Amino acid sequence: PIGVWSVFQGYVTPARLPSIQTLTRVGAWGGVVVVGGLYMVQPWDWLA
Amino acid sequence: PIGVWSVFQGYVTPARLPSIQTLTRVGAWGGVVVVGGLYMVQPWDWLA
Amino acid sequence: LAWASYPYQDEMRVMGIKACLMISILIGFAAYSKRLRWAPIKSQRIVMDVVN
Amino acid sequence: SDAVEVFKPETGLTPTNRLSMAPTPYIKYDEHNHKRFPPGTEGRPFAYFV
Amino acid sequence: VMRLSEALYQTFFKRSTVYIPMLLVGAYFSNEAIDYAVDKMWTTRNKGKLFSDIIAERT
Amino acid sequence: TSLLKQVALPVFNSLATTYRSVVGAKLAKYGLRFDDLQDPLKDEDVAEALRRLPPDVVVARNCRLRRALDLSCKHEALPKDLLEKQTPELSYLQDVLNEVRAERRERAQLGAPAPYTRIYYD
Amino acid sequence: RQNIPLREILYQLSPYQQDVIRQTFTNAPKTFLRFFKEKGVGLATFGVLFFGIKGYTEHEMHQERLAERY
Amino acid sequence: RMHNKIQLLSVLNTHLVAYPTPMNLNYSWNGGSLAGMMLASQMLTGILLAMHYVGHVDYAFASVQHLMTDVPSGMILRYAHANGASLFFIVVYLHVLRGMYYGSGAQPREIVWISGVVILLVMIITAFIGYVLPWGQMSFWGATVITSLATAIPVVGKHIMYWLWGGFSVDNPTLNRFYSFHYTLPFILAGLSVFHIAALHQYGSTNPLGVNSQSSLISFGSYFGAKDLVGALFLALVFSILVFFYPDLLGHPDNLIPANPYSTPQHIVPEWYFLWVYAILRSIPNKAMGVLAIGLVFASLFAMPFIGLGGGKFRIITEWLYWTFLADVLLLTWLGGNEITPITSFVGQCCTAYLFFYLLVCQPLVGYLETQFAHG
Amino acid sequence: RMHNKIQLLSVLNTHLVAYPTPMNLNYSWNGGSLAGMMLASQMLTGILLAMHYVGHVDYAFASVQHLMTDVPSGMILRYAHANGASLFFIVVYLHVLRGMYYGSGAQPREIVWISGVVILLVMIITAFIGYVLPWGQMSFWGATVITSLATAIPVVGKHIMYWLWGGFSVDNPTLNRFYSFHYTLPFILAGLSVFHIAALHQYGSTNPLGVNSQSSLISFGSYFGAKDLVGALFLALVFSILVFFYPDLLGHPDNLIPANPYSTPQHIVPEWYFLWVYAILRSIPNKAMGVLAIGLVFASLFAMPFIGLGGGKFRIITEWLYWTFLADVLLLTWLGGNEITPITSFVGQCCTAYLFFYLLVCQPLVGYLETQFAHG
Ligand code: HEM
Ligand code: HEM
Ligand code: HEM
Ligand code: HEM
Repeated sequence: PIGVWSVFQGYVTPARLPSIQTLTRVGAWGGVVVVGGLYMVQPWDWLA
Repeated sequence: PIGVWSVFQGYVTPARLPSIQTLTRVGAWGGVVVVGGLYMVQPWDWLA
Repeated sequence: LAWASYPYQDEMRVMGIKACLMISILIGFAAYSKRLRWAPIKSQRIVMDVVN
Repeated sequence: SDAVEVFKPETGLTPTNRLSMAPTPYIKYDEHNHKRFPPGTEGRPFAYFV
Repeated sequence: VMRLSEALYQTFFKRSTVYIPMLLVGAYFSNEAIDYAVDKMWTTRNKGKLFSDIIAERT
Repeated sequence: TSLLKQVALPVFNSLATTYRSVVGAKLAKYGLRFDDLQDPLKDEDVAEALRRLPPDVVVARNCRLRRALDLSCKHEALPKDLLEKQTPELSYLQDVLNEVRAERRERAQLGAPAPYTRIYYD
Repeated sequence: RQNIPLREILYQLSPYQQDVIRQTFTNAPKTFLRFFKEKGVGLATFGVLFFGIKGYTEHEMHQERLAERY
Repeated sequence: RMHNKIQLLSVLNTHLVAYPTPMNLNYSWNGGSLAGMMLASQMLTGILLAMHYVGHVDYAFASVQHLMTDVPSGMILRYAHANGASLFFIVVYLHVLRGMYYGSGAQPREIVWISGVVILLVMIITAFIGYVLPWGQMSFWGATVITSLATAIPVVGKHIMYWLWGGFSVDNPTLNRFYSFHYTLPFILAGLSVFHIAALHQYGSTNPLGVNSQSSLISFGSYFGAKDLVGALFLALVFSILVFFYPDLLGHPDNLIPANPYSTPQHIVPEWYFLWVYAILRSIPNKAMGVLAIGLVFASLFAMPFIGLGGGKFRIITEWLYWTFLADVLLLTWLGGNEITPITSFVGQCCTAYLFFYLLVCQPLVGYLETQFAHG
Repeated sequence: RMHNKIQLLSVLNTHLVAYPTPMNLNYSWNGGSLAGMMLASQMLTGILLAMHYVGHVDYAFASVQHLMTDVPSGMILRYAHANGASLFFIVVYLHVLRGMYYGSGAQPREIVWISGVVILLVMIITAFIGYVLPWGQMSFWGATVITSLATAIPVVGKHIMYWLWGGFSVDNPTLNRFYSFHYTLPFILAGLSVFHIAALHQYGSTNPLGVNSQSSLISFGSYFGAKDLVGALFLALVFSILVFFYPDLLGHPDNLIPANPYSTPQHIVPEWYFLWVYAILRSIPNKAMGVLAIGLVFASLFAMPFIGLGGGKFRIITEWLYWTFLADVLLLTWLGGNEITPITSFVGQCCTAYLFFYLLVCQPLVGYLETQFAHG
């Protein structure tokens, strides 16, 4: 009863969902993994 | 400490030592080890 | 023949120089971060009623 | 609640009881290993840069 | 006494997602500087003994 | 034999006093006593003797151990005015511990065990 | 978790309100001398025993080699 | 709160993050983390080397050479493995000497000392069978000399020797089974280390003062992680120097000759960390008595938490005798590397007798006298 | 109590002797102990096997033959290790199907299910790279076909492929690294098994009734030791039949031919326990889409505790649908051993579509309908 049971019962409202700021702060981790992979591999001037 | 500190503190007495009947019945396990080794190796001419 | 026994001695020594320099700098940085964490404990004040 | 019924201290002018009733603002730390900065030193610490 | 600046704190230090890419570019440049210094010292000390010195000598 | 020990006992006493002088010089810088060097985890009789004590004696022993451990962390010794007041040989535990060990020796001659075990955790 | 009866006042300062490694240069010669004062007897008896027995053994080995000569 | 919801977070938090630890621990309490790190290093570099080694008597030496020259980073891995074994033994020996100095095996930590002695025996066997894998002259002839000690056991000695060899001599089946046993025993070492560490967490560590420390405990993760990092970096410096500048310093030149069963070297010696056991064995002119003496050394090591009295700084007579014991074991290390000679035989016999005297006579009796001096 | 004074005896007592277990567990709760017994058997037989196997091309086939005909009890060891993989997969598959039938992964046992899925993935990788080791035609060509499927990821394709191979084709470096990886992975299996069992003990097991069983719990060590012994004896009977009477029944005859990189066999099929994934891959006419579907199956397996509603009996619609799912999986297992034919391609596509339909549509929606019918 964690997962689809939470949304079938009506426990996932517009509230209790993450805000736009929370999703942006989590979404800012996308650049970190890209920069880390480019740091690890170093394909310099490989962008087309 | 429990090994030699107990002998030096006077905690090991004849009344606290195991009995001679206990030492006989515990020491009877020596024949079990001998017959177990003879069963494992079977290094005999004993069967005749 | 000395080259034949150790064909990569020059490369090993260059890597060893870089490694020794890097680890020697990192020893100072780690000592700094160790002493920063332990500073509230090394300078704490304990006052008690015991004199002995 | 009262401290005599909750903390239940000993009675007397012991060194701990004096600081319990009136703590002093002139706290002395040990300075054999680290010397303190002047009190009230503001700003984000330089240790992040290090 | 010495103290990190507030405006420099608010830019490169307050968020980890900004701190980590700065850390990686600083790591890249530090490795480049250490490589340069070690290679320059080694080539200066052992001048005339390397294989490239013989090859450039034969030009 | 009898007076063998009779004479061999003052030499033991002299060596014991020299030993206690040296160790008490070592102990006094940490503010410790000779009875603080006994661990309830290391000996179950010491653990039994420590719960037979009044609470203020136990509070003082814990305070002395805390001060010594703080001094050991700081790589320091006591200051001179505190160091001159230290009494490393003022016993608080030896009478109770001697009684506990005598009781255990008495129970063992009749085949009885001690009415306590080691400190077991978890 | 092992209640300990104790009466104290404890004070602690922030690690960003004191220095980190500056006192390490002042205390370094004193700590060196204190270390050798504390461990002087054990290191000396170790050195005396090890190097004396090694030197005696090497000397007698050299005498043994010389005794085999013609 | 978040670690209260998952078991694996809770166990890790309790035993790594918020574990109470005495605040006055010095740098002699870093040998355990360093030994664990060296075990992890040995396992990683060995797993990486196993992808290029061939356990056959026709290809073992040649694959070692090919890994040295042709495999990218293969020389770093091979030298790292061979010198990490020596640094592993250095760290473990210093850890054991710390325990001997402070008397750390005493109650309630008998299980910790016993699991430690078990770990050390497994470590010795692991290193010995790993040294045979390059199949050089020392690798062959040391395995020949040491596994020939089984014939000291009467009646069934040669049968056990031939069963361990797989034949009438050290040959290819010996190398193959040694490779399998050598791959296997480090995982038993990892399990034994996990058990050994979980035994210590029942009561905690002892402190340099030798007193009860339950009044002054701090969290392990915040404080002793950095203190362990400092020692790990000092170990990494020595590791880098040994790998890159002096790679064959702690080795033997005869192990670079391929194995020849028809021509023995003039001086068969082990690695340095087995030299004290070898000196104990060589000092006694009887093979059975030498094997018995080694077994009695390890029995005395097992019996330390029950016969040993006497600990750290405040117990001064045993503290002084510790340095005599240390000089004795280093003299045993030096004597193993030297040839058989009447004076070396005599000095080795005296040194073995002093080791037994210290282990079985000084530790109970002098410990009891100093307990009577201090608290009688 | 004697077990209350040593911490090893306390843990062993708590988790193997006095552990409270529901008293109405039937014989379909013996899958886990059988899987652990098979893991231990595989580890023992393999460690014995590695003392006679040489992990090099031009020696591997001959070393397996020397093991089979010249090593005493070597044929028993090889056939036991070969058929034990099949029995291990039989037992683990029946265990997973039990968990699918009863809804065993639901709250609060989601960690148990997830660690099981991780164990299954490691088992698959271990069995595949161990199948490469004898170096026959099936070994070489299966390793070629599977590892040359990384050319479906765009751009970073053949780079990963050539780094896996250590070259440009499957050759001696691939075999040599596969030996090390295969030796190493079962210890990770044993550690993951210990973690998996420890995760179950937090909440205990479910029962065939599917109700709370806290009122009726009995000791494990007396009642469920003999019950596990009975099933272990049945498994030993099947194992002995497979080893001694039909040793090559489950195999492929082409793996008794030495590997030839220039000649390929007519039909390249894996072992039987890999056949359902092979049928899913081979049914879809696109390599990247086949790899995506294979990944999606395991993703839906991981997501099962959070999307799957519905258990054993008293939930009868999902109970009936389980048998269609079992028929679908067995059909996919049968289709993987056939040739590529338009009717078999169509049937395999329909079976893959129904597998995804059951895993992602039936389990949440039909389960929610059952809950609304029963308690709505
Ligand atoms: C899973 C763990 C390990 C694996 C797979 C492994 C594997 C190997 C292999 C394949 C070799 C032969 C290659 C060579 O000679 O350079 C070797 C050598 C050796 N290993 Fe390890 N090893 C492991 C752990 C250990 C440990 C824990 C020790 C502890 C002392 C150790 C000590 C040695 C020694 C002394 C050698 C001989 C090195 C030489 O003189 O060339 N190994 N190991
Ligand atoms: C692979 C080998 C080993 C590992 C990973 C290991 C690990 C550890 C660790 C992490 C500690 C806690 C802190 C410390 O004292 O460093 C410890 C303590 C201890 N170890 Fe080791 N150890 C190993 C071998 C040994 C051996 C060979 C012995 C003795 C023969 C031993 C005896 C002890 C003792 C008695 C303690 C408790 C000391 C104290 O807390 O005062 N260990 N071990
Ligand atoms: C080598 C592999 C495995 C071993 C040794 C193992 C072991 C066990 C054992 C001993 C139990 C308790 C007794 C039993 O219910 O059988 C158990 C329960 C369980 N296992 Fe496994 N298992 C393995 C693989 C798996 C896999 C592959 C899965 C799922 C994909 C899984 C999921 C579960 C679940 C959900 C339970 C709880 C069942 C219930 O209580 O209703 N296990 N496992
Ligand atoms: C420490 C554990 C293990 C070791 C040392 C080991 C060792 C070996 C060795 C040396 C071989 C090649 C010799 C031969 O094929 O006869 C082999 C083959 C194989 N291994 Fe194991 N193994 C282990 C565990 C496992 C496990 C857990 C599985 C399955 C999940 C497995 C599956 C296989 C298979 C299927 C083969 C092919 C056998 C054949 O067809 O001849 N192994 N293994």
